Amino acid sequence: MLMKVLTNMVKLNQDIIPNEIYLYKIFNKPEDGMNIYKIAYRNHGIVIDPQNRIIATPSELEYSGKFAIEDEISFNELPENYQNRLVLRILRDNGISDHALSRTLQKYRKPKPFGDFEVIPEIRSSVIKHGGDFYLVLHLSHQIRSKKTLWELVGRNKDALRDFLKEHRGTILLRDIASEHKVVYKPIFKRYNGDPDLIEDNSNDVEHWYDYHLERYWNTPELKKEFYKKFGPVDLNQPIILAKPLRQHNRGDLVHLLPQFVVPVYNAEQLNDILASEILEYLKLTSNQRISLLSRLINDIKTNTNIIVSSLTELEANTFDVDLNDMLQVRNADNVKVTLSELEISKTRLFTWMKSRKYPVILPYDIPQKLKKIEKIPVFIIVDSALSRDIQTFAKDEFRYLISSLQKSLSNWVDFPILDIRDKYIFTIDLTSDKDIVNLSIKLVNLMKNAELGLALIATRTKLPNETFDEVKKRLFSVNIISQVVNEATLYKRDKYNESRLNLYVQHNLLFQILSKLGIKYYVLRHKFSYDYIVGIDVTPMKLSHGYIGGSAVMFDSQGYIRKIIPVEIGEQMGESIDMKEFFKDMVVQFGKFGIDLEGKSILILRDGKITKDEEEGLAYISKVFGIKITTFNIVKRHLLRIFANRKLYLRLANSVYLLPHRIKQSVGTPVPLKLSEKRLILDGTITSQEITYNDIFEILLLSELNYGSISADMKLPAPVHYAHKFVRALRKGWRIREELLAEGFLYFV
Amino acid sequence: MLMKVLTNMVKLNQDIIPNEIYLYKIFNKPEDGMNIYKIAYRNHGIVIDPQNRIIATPSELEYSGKFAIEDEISFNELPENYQNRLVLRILRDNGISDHALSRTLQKYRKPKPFGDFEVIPEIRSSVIKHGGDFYLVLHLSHQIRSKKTLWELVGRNKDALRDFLKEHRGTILLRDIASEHKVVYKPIFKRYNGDPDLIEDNSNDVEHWYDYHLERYWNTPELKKEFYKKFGPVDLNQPIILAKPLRQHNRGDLVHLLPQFVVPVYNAEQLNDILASEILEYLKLTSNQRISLLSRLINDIKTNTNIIVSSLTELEANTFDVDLNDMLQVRNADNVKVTLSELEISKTRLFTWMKSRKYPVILPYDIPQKLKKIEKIPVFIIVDSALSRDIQTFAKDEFRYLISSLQKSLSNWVDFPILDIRDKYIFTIDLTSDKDIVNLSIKLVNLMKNAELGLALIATRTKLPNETFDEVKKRLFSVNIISQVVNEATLYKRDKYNESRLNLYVQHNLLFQILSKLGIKYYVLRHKFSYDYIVGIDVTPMKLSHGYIGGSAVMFDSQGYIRKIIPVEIGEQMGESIDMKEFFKDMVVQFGKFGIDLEGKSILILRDGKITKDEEEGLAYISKVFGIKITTFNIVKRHLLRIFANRKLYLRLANSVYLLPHRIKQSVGTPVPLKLSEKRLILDGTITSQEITYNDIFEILLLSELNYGSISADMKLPAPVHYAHKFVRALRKGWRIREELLAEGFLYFV
DNA sequence: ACAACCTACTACCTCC
DNA sequence: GGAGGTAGTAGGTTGT
DNA sequence: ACAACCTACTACCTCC
DNA sequence: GGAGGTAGTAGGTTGT
Ligand SMILES: [Mg+2]
Ligand SMILES: [Mg+2]
Ligand SMILES: [Mg+2]
Ligand SMILES: [Mg+2]
Ligand SMILES: [Mg+2]
Ligand SMILES: [Mg+2]
Ligand SMILES: [Zn+2]
Repeated sequence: MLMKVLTNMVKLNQDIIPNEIYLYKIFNKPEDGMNIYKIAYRNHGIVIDPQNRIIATPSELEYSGKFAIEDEISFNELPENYQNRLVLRILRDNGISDHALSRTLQKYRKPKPFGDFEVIPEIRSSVIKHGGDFYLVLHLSHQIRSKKTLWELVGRNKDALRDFLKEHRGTILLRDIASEHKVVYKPIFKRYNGDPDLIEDNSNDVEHWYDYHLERYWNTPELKKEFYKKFGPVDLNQPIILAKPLRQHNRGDLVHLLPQFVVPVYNAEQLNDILASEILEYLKLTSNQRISLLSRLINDIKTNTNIIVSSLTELEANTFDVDLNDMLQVRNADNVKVTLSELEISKTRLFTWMKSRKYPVILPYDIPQKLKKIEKIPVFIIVDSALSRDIQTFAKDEFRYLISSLQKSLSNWVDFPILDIRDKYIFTIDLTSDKDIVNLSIKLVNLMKNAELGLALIATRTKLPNETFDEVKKRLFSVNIISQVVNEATLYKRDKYNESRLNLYVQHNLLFQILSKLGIKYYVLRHKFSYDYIVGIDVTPMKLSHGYIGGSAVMFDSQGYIRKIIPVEIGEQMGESIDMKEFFKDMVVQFGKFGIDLEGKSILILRDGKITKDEEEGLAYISKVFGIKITTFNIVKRHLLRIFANRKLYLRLANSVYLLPHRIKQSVGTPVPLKLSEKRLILDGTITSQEITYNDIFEILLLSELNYGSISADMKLPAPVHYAHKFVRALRKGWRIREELLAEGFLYFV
Repeated sequence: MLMKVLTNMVKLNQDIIPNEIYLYKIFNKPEDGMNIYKIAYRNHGIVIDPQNRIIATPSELEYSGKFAIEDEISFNELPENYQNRLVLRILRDNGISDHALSRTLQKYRKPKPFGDFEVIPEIRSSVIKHGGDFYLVLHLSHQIRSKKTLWELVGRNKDALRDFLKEHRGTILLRDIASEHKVVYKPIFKRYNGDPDLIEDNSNDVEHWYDYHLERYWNTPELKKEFYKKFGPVDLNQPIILAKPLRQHNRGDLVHLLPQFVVPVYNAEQLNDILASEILEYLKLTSNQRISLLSRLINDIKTNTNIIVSSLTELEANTFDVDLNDMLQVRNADNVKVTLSELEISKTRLFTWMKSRKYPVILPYDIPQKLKKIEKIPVFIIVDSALSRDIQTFAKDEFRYLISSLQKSLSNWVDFPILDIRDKYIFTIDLTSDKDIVNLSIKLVNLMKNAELGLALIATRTKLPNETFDEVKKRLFSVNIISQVVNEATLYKRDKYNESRLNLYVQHNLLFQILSKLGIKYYVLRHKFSYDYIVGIDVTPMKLSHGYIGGSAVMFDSQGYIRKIIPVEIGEQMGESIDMKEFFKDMVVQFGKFGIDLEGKSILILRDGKITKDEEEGLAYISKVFGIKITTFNIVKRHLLRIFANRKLYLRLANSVYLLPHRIKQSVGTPVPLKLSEKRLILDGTITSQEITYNDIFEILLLSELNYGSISADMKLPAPVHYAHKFVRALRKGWRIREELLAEGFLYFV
């Protein structure tokens, strides 16, 4: 239970840590220009207080405007984040920058071409204080650029350019490289036809744009020679592309682009299958390759300066060896509770008793009451007409097999409603047609008049447009139908012994997802948690507006052995900042309409990202008024620290906990650890900082196993945060069901 | 039926109309600066095509950048809008500008002080082509500014400044006049306390900000003398105000302001009752004062140039003399249809039979079926605790009188459900407390468990905060309760003969609004319209995000004699542009789920504002695919043309119709006419322009009388546009009710 | 040349 | 969109 | 010094 | 927010 792990950080020399620093207050308006972070960066310092425009500098100020001397302090009187930023700024002053380390790294890893793209290695650096010393954290990445322009890519043909723009519609971006400001633009298509918008009747505007781009930016003879080398002569046979900026606010400013002056932004859609396979084998590196590359880079650094004083550091991590099958309760064939450790199976063999007799019969733990009151549930089969006929018949046969197997294996032991499939419930329509969607909606309303719940199985094409998918799912959710979508590439995965049937793994995942979408919880967790309610919060952007329809919470709650899941919504915000006062007000209203008093209890809040100061003030006001004790955690997924091990473990570094809660089943890649940081306790209006104990890590590890979407995959995030992310994904696309169905479970977003 | 009316436009000289013009194409990026409208204005021209950067100029170009000569054309080959813009640009070139006409106007109307504010007259000009000639339209307005700064307003006292900021919280704006860019800021208060955020412990930052504002902008000795005259010496006893910009996007940039350097933006909240009475008597001018002032101004203009060649023009308008009581059907005391002209009454005596016997008994035309199935409806009385005790008892007594009178007068003749008032249904809570709101919501959920519809009567204070009103109404609408709110200033309006009762006008309006909120249509319209469906569309901004949750439609529909009102929602947009494809798709889905086929019918679309080109393309695609014939109108409320008459009339001017559909009951003010413009017919994918006939004006005038909010007030807008505006007002604040209640009428937003 | 994070998409591999 | 990981691209929010 | 419109708020008066 | 008008203040969207 004590293992030595290797990380990607090195110890720095302590002779670069500054002795004394000065604070300066800058007197200027935001509404003029010359941003305060730029003033701090040009004056070799950092920003402490953005509210009062206070900067910290290890040297004397050389500012041209008005300033005032605030204070003379030491380096140890600062918070640790500002110390890390100051050490990083001094390291960038002393020649240790990201692009110089990229220059050093490219001597051992040459740029590699893949088709029409080029991959170049890259180092990203950070500073972490641990044990009184500062460590430089290095992270390996790659940059994939285009070595050819758009006009030279298609062979200087207009029809090839039209086919390239029409084929990759939806994820095509063009970057202008002939201007001083390299802006990324998106091409504009016809809204109802889909053709690209080009002007192929202007041989004079092309010459005017060519001469304007030549005379405005490339004015020196060396710049003229570089322009004639890079782009060559003017081609008057090329069209003019209509494009908008990728930035949302200047999207109403039309831009005329030349295909000779733009390059395509890299996407993996623009490659074939083979080159995609080699490029994703090349980008994903294992732990040993990263260790060797970082060791070669650090050995190159250490023979040129005296800053790096050590190799890759070895830390101590505590392993997690706990059988999770002891805490997973389920029903047996007689409907009696039992842990899968007593049945000597795992989570992944819940449905193997359907077609075999050498395995115990597993019945679900919880069935909702509304499913018991409901006599029949209609099941519809919607098939896209763009598929081949054998794929259509195979999809209908697999849907009939799936529903019949579920109906037999559930009706032989427990009280389940009848899923009705009729020959008039099967439709084969074109999904990209609006009239077919409208007629299918009319027919499904006329079929589901005297009913409360229905199920649909949709079979789509290989590459359906993203608007059509959201439209079909939203129109099905508005008419009280839970839908499950299977694409064409999924239907090509067959069993190794039976080629005429689907793969059994996909059938079991579809069984579990269909059962979980109607509120059935097959297995629950048995653990007496220290908190009565566990609330997970996540935010997502809105699709059309510049705001946030995302912002929702998922509550795990019970009497003390957590079984119940309820999702609620924050509402609508302007940025990424939850109004906790309104959130807790409708939380108390909803839980009091359930019959539970939310006064004097304990609530554990897991927030995806970082808790802002406005959220802290709202939680303090809620704790002062309603008298609730709140414990908040901060979960971070994307950082630069990497642990070179593939095992369930955790590591205490600085004031954070980096845990690996799963193992990577692939043979390529390094797992990204999860960061727990800034445990806050709010009680009676006062916020205190706490220490992350072993019980919090153990409870988060236990909450990371409550997966209702699949039986063979282990997720990284805890279950309330994961279901909050799926709920804001559902609410972003406009997907909604009735309220009392949301109160009885019914995880329709999984 | 032929009356001569006077307008506010004068004929221009025809020797200023240009002979020939040139077109120029400008080659520059939007992402650099130097906007194309500024290039057109500095080069004495206008912009024709913003897509292709095409400008029109009557003279030769003097541009420094790259340009190309497009074409040489005449003035008569342009559209009329571009001709009006060119004539307006030439008039601003020849000295006829708005501020110079304001200089001319201030000789006859001196600036007038009201308290601490100053009112100055102002002329706004436009150009309208009519009959082959161009007319300059002049519009009278006023500008009210502040003659004193914020520090001199409160008497240079910190407690008076704190009381002034705390009293006018919510509508306080401060403009900085010590900078080159005059930006309007909003002060920042505490989120849960309400106190202003001031720094009264900095005698050094005030001097630094004073010296910085002195040395940055006012650097010349004349500017230093003007700065010392305007602001005087530095006061080090003043605090520093924390403020944000009023512009939404830079609201995260904190600004430190000095109260000596800022002025208060004018609001009528900052005046007493007497000064508000004189200032609104002074701002609202009748027709004769505007005629005399414009005649004096035009007589001053005509003796200085040769451009204006006539006085105020007299046009011909057609009067509307049609008795609207013939087309208003209602039920009698035998439930038999009858027009109020047969009963020899009007719209305004529908409830006078309740307390009198010399008037006929009037029963409503339509009662919804769901009200007939419902046996009982609970009625709650919520009273704010901030009121005085006599006001509380008077509000409860008036609510009991209102419900008892409605119950008796409706139960004696027709089949009405019983409105239940119990002694436990009356609550007296503090509305500004969150815990009282939460407990009231819990109690109302526990009281309305086995019920489908309830009614609430709320009595609030004089000045309730706008967040609390929306919160209370949203929490009542979420628990299936229709609410009606009466404030404290409404309860002080008593009858002239009975001082212990409410005014009978307010009681009748509350009766009609309460009856209309539960789907009861008292009177309908009898007219065979030329269109099967009439759809009104309006948009409103979202509260917190930068987008548009507004965008909704109201459909007036029947078999041909319009009686049924259904509101639907567009969804969520980015700007002011309706996606007509999705709107018509869920329209066909909703009307087919009602059992009506929407193929081959005619739909009249009334849009609040102007129909964009994307809406035109969407309507063309909908008409091509679904085969619907669409007729679109454009309704304009705010323009510069004024008709100096107080009578129902219409006037054909240019290609638009300016109608006065109502009379102003006040003794001050000039009525603003409504503009009908750009009648479009879309059939089989082609959009043609039509002419506004007499039948369209007559049908719009008939639709302008379908008011369900009051019986004594005549609205200007047509009824679908008005109800669309009220529906986006409801959906902006988050107010929503169940679906099948929305399908059965139930105008909850009136 | 402002950092440390967070979304939205595309692609491959691997499970019982 | 069988569900979960890892890779890449482009933007946007928050420090106080 | 870009026009013609559209929101969001505050205030008074007038109805049977 | 009795409902409708007219007055003022500040911003924001669309021309093609
Ligand atoms: Mg997040
Ligand atoms: Mg998320
Ligand atoms: Mg799913
Ligand atoms: Mg509008
Ligand atoms: Mg409106
Ligand atoms: Mg109302
Ligand atoms: Zn925005």
